[PDB]
Amino acid sequence: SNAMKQTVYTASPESQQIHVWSLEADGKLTLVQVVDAPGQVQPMVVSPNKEFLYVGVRPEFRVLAYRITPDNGALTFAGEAALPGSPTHISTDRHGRFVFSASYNQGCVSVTPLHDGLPGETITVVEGLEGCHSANISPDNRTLWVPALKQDRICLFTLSDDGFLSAQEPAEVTTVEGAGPRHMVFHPNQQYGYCVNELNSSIDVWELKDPKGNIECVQTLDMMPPDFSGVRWAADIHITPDGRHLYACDRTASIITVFSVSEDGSVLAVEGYQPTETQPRGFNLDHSGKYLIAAGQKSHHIAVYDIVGEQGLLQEKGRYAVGQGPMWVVVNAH
Ligand SMILES: [Cl-]
Ligand SMILES: [Cl-]
Repeated sequence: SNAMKQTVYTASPESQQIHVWSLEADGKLTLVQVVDAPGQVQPMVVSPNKEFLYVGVRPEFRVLAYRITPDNGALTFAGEAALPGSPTHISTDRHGRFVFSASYNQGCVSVTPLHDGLPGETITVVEGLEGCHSANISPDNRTLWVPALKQDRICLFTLSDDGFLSAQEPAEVTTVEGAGPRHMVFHPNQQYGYCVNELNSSIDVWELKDPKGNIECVQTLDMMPPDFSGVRWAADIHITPDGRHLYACDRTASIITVFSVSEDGSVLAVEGYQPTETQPRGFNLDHSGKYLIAAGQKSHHIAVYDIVGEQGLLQEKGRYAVGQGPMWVVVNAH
């Protein structure tokens, strides 16, 4: 048993709801709360100190702060701040002092300061990042990695102590033409990053510091079955905290591709394909890495899977109704 007590948060923008579930060590979910958001909530992130759930809402572009009740993970609206564009992805720095928002439509990444955990007036906005789709702080907290999907690049910005962003040298790393870099995760060992490319459903493995001190792409892998000929539409990517397994999903095929991760994190290998909730845009892993929770944007349900064996293949355990068009999942241990 993972001996953990956890909460699962899901975003259902088409019904303007956030669902809160208690997740027991045995994988069973129980509904804790349903929140009516003041608009369509899409991205969500738990603060590093676990006091808040920060979420992105439209059409009144904002990051909303919901205070988390420690015992059961329930939410209470606590504050908000305006954003310069519709939030596509939300995250924080390693120390929970800033919220980063990537806006696809406004092609920008912005920084929101936190004061006693509450979001304040935007302190900077970096525009000109067409298709800006995520902002991902490096393991060492110095560099914000920002996929610009329509520019086939991941922009690299130094984050100052005061929350400002400015281009590094080099200012970016590039993907193959038309790949459409979207979401990424870093290996727990802090040495590699993994980016899922939407438009060609591929995963790029990025070495963060090679012997010359440079960032290099050291592997590119197709996440689709060899017999796939449809429209590639990849979405999310997550790695288990034990570093053994990596998962990515495609919205057209409605699959989660299962990858093994070499011991040093430098090599991925496809282990299998798991049919999942229809049109999976968002999923996540629990804090133990024993469970994967996937949302179906066209199923209106989440599915809980056991992660099993040395390959990390998935075995469905349960299925739960959420709101309409669920597309974001996060899990908090407490
Ligand atoms: Cl630099
Ligand atoms: Cl250094």
